[PDB]
Amino acid sequence: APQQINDIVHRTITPLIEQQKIPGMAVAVIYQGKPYYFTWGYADIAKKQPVTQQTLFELGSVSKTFTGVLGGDAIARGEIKLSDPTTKYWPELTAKQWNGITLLHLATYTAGGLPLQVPDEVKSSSDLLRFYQNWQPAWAPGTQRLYANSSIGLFGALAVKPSGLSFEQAMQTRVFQPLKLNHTWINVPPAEEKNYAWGYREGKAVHVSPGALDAEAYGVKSTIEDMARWVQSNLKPLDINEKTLQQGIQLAQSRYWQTGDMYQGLGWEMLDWPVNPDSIINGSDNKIALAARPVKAITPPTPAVRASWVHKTGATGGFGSYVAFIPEKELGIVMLANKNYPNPARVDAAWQILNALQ
Amino acid sequence: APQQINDIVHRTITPLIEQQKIPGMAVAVIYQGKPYYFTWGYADIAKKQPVTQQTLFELGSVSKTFTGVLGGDAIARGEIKLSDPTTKYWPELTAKQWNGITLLHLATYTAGGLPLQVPDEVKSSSDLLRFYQNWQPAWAPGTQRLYANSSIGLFGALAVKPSGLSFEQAMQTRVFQPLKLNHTWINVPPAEEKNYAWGYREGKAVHVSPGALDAEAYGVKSTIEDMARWVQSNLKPLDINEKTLQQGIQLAQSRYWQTGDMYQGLGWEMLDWPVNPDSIINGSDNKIALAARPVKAITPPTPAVRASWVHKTGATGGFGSYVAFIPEKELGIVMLANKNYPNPARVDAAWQILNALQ
Ligand SMILES: *[B]([O])([O])C1=[C]C([N]S(=O)(=O)C2=[C]C(S(=O)(=O)C3=[C][C]=[C][C]=[C]3)=[C]S2)=C(C([O])=O)[C]=[C]1
Ligand SMILES: *[B]([O])([O])C1=[C]C([N]S(=O)(=O)C2=[C]C(S(=O)(=O)C3=[C][C]=[C][C]=[C]3)=[C]S2)=C(C([O])=O)[C]=[C]1
Repeated sequence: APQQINDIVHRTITPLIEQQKIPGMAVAVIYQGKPYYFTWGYADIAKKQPVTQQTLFELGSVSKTFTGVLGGDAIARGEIKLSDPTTKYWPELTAKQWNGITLLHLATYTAGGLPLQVPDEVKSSSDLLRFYQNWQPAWAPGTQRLYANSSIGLFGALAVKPSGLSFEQAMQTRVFQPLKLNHTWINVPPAEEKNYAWGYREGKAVHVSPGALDAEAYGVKSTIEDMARWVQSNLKPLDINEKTLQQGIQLAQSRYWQTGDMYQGLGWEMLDWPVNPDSIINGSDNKIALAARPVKAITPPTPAVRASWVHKTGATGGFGSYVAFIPEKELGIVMLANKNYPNPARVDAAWQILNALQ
Repeated sequence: APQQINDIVHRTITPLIEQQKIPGMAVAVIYQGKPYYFTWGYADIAKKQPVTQQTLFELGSVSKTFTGVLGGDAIARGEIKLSDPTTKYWPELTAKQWNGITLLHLATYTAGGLPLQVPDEVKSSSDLLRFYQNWQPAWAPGTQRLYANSSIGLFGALAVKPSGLSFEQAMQTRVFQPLKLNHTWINVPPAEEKNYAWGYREGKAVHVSPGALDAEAYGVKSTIEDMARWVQSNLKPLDINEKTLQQGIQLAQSRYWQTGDMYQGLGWEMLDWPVNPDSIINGSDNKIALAARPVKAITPPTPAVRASWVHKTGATGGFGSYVAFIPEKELGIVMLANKNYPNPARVDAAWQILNALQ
C-alpha cells in the first residue's frame, strides 16, 4: 500500500463519505496492474456489520458491462452477429416497427426510443412480448441514443438464446468462472447473505426489487475484490486464456457511436484520454446521461482504443457504484457504496484519484 | 508427405500443368497446420533452372492480402481508422467528390468506381494527385464494389502515412520480418536475383513492369515456403506474438461487405464453409470478378469467421497465383506458376485438393 496511493485515496474519499452521508464504502485502485483495497463504515447499520473486502454490493447498471461482454463473447463464438435483425432471435416480434432494428441497436440504446424502464406491469414472457410489440419508436433506428434497460436488457436475453442456456447460467459459465469472479452473483446464495450489505434510501435498509430483464440490466452483486479483478480483465484482455472471452471484452470496448466527446460501446462508455474532467464529471449527471441525444455512426466501429478513459456508473435504490480505467496506463478504480449519491461526485473523486497517480 | 496428400496433388496438379502448359510451378498444402511442398518444371526455361522452395514468384494481386494486413496492423496500432475520411491522410485531396469517401471504401473497392488500373502515364506524386483530384465517381460511396488497384493501392499508401515509414519499410518491418518471411520482397535485391523466376507470356520471358502504386497493389514477390508460412499465419493468428499483427490479420478477415455469397475483407475475400464449388470457380472468372456488383453493408462488420473459405487470386503478365484456406480445418493451399493461366482452372484444382482433404 504505497503512501502515494494511500494518501490520495483517503484524502479524497473521507470527505466524500461525510458530505454525502454514505454508510459504507469500498474502493480499489488498480495501480500498475496490482490492486489495492480500502474500506469504510457499515454494510449493515442495524447490526454493526462493517464493510470488508468480502462485502457484496448491488452494482446497479454497472451490470450492463457484464452483459455487454457476455454478448461480445457470444459474437466471438459465432453464435450471434450485431448485424442480425432482432427478429431473427425472436420471430414472434412481427410488428412492423422492428423491421430494421438490429442487435447492435439494442445493445447501444439506438433502436429508436426504447424506454428507460420496463414497466412494472410486465412479467410473463407473454407480457414482455406484448410490451415490445406495442412499443412505437420515436425515431428511425441508429439516429438517436436514449439510455435504457429495455434496450440492452433485451439484447442480453437474445444474445444467449443460441446457447440454450439461461442468461444467468451463461454469465456464470462464460464470464464469472473463467475470470475467477467466485463472489459475483445475479442471485445471492443463502450462504452469502451474511456478506450482502444493505442499501440505504432515506435511512431505510433496502435491496433491489425483482423485475423483467433485471439480471441483464441491473442485477449483479459483487465484492470490491471481484470488481477489481473485473477491472484488471478489461484493462488487459490479452492476458485472458479463453479466446472468445478475450475477444468479447475487446468488442465491448469498441467505439460504435459518438455523441459529443463520448463513445458508446457494449455496456462500457469511452472518451479519449487525456480527458477533460468537466466533460466526464458533468456528463455523468443523470439529467445528461439519460437524455435523448443524436449520434454519429462510426463506420466501421473503432477497435478498443488504449488511450481511453473507459467507465460506467451504476445505481439501485440503495447503492451507488462507479468503475473507470485507462488501458494505456494500466490504471483503474472501483467505488462501491451502500447509498445512492450524485454521479458527478463519484466521477470527480475518481478523477482526483487517477489523475494524481498519473 | 502422407500418401493421401501426395495422391490428390499429383492427380490434380500434374494434369493441370500439362493442360495449361505451365513452365514451372510450386504448390504448398497446409494440412493440420503442417506444410508439404511440391515443385515442377523450370523457373527459367533457358539455362534450365529448376523450381525450388527458394524460387521467387510474382504474386500479383495476392499482394493485396499483405496490404490488407498491413492496413489492419496500422488500425491495431491506433495510427488510422477505417471510419476516417481519405482527406485526413491526404490534405491535398480537396475536390468535393471526395467528401464522404473513407479509408474503408478505398480498402474494399467501394469508393464509387475508382478504376481497375492506374493509368500508365501517371508516375509522379504530382501526376497521382491530379489523377485523383480529377476522378469522377460512377456511383455514390458504399453502394457498388468495383475491384481496383486504384482503391486498395491508395489505401495502402495512406495507411502507412502516420508511421512516417515508406510502404516497403512498413511492410518489411511490420509484416515480413515478424512472420519470418525472409525471402519475400517488394524490390528484389541483387543477392536474390538468381532465384527470381522469369514469367512467361507467349513464350517470351517477362517480369512485372514498374507502375504507380505497384508495391501496394501487385508488387510482392515470394517463395513457396514463405507463402505457406503466410497461409499458416492467416490460418491461426492467435499464434503470432506481435499483438498488433495478430489483430491486423483478424481485421483483414472481417466481413465488411456482402455481395451474393461472398464477403469482402481487407484484401482477403471470404465465403461461408461449406461452399458451392461452382460459385467460387465460376465466380473467379474475370468476367465476373472484375465487374461491378451492388454490396450490402454488414453493420457492424462480422469478426473473422472460422468456418470460412478464405481466398485470393493474383496474376501478372507472366505469373498466375492462388491462395485459399479454411481456418476451422487448419487446411490451406498455395499455388504459384510462372504462367498466367485462367483463374477458374486454379480454383477448380485447389477445391479438388482441399475438398479431398477435408
Ligand atoms: B442504472 O444504475 O443506470 C439503472 C438501473 C435501474 N434499475 S434498478 O432497479 O436498479 C433502480 C434504480 C433506481 S435509481 O433511483 O438509482 C435511478 C437511476 C437512474 C434513472 C432512474 C432511477 C431505482 S430502482 C433503472 C430503473 O429501474 O429505472 C435506471 C438506471
Ligand atoms: B490482380 O492480379 O488481380 C491484378 C494486378 C494488376 N497489375 S499488373 O501490373 O500486375 C498486371 C496484370 C495483368 S493481367 O493481364 O495478368 C490481368 C489480370 C487480372 C485482370 C486484368 C489483367 C496485366 S498488367 C492489374 C492491372 O490492371 O494492372 C489488374 C489485376
